[PDB]
Amino acid sequence: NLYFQHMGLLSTNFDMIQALPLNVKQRVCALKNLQMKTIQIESDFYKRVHELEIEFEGKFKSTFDQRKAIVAGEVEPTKEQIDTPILEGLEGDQLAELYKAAEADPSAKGIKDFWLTALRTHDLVAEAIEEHDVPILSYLTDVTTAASKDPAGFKIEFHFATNPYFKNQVLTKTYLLGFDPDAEAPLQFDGPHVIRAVGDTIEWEDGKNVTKKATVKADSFFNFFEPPEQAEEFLELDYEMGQAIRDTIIPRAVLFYTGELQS
Amino acid sequence: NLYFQHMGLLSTNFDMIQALPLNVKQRVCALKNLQMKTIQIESDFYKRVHELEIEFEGKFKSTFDQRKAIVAGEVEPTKEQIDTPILEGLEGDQLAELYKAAEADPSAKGIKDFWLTALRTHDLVAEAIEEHDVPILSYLTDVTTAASKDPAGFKIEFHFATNPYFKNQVLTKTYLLGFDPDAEAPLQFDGPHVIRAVGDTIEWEDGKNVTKKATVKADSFFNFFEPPEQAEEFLELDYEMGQAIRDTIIPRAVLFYTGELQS
Ligand SMILES: [Zn+2]
Ligand SMILES: [Zn+2]
Repeated sequence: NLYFQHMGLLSTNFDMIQALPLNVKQRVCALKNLQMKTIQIESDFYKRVHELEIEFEGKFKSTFDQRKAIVAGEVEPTKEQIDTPILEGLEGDQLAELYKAAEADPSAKGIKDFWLTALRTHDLVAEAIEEHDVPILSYLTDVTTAASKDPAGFKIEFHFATNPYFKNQVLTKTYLLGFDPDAEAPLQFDGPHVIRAVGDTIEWEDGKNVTKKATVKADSFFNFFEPPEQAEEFLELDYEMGQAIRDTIIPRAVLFYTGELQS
Repeated sequence: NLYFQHMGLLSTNFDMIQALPLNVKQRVCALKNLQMKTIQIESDFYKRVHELEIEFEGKFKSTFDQRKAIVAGEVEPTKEQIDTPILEGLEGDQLAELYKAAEADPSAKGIKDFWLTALRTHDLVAEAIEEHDVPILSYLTDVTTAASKDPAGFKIEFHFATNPYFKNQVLTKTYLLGFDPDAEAPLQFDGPHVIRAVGDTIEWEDGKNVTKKATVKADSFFNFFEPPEQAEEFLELDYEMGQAIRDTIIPRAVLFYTGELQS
């Protein structure tokens, strides 16, 4: 957790800097020059990390695709998959007692409310989920993420089964990232910074728009798909929510579903 | 900020899991199997990031070496370096008034107390610095870091000029990292985890050991060089301090020196 003072006079060590002899002051300005050269090299490092993310996203894809098929009930688990304990840290007696706690229900297909439960177990995303959002999020069949190089950034895709709230099958949110130091504040470069977020138009069915109420803006998770010193921090909170989904929830969804992982 | 429940029965959604029909329960165990495959692929990603860090550490080295030469007074700034503003966000009047606030002092060599000031402006490291540590840290000429692949991990090196407190020129702290998921808790893999920290023997001069007091353990930053549910969290705090130095302070030292960056 860092903080940049965009104005020099407000620095915490300003009195010390001001009292430095001009001799010493010019050495500090040389270090500011050197610091920019460090920043430019750091920028190339982060671009290489971003490319590495793209390479491993293709490697990740099949295991996420198999997760979706299981959640949707399109494939049934193999016996190796059934042999994996549902929870960690149990005993054989505790595990056997768990499996004997509820007989099979052939009418239950897939894993109902998987992504709703996983999202609601992350404390940041759960606070954005209102009650009128809950029955819509139960149609979530998948949540995916992929990074891009041409427009630099990443996107998050929310895949919805056919539902009476909107016609969209995939709701996409895109963040455009800047990987270069910005000419207006080059020494503040901390890595890829969000330039702007782009949402998606939801084709609501009549009377189902949970983002509006009687008409004024209503509190809804689905305002996530209409993105905008207050506007700068508003984009920061929106970007942090997107990061929680891409970096934390998506790769470890089942751990949030069981509640073994909390964040 | 995450939290793993190493015991399944303590999960926040345990009651929901327990009540799932065995039919649905076996699908969740398939997802635990798939989650491990995701983790194994993530492990290879982090190894590739670590190798990328090693590649760019060689690229970073010359700008850090030039910083050390300026801090030590071995080279004087060029006119391009002098043309870089000492602080960001000023005016030409404010910048000119800053440079006129103290005439040159030819007896002042380099930048005195550069690394002491930078470390003390980071709030985590400053809390570990006692007053008897301050005159020792003024002999700090450089603080460097480098990652390793053969023993996987990284080290931090504290370079000290000849001083009356100890004979060591370089004090090294090494962290050994594990990049594979651990067989005792594989689903808890969050990336490279610290296995153990290795410090360094300080050859104190007589009566100068600030880590001892009248004899019992004294509070001193230099206990950082004698590393060890309490011992696990003790290594975590020691590792977080090493991370603050490697990841935050070292790459942006001059910004902590001026106080334009706070963390
Ligand atoms: Zn990226
Ligand atoms: Zn590394």
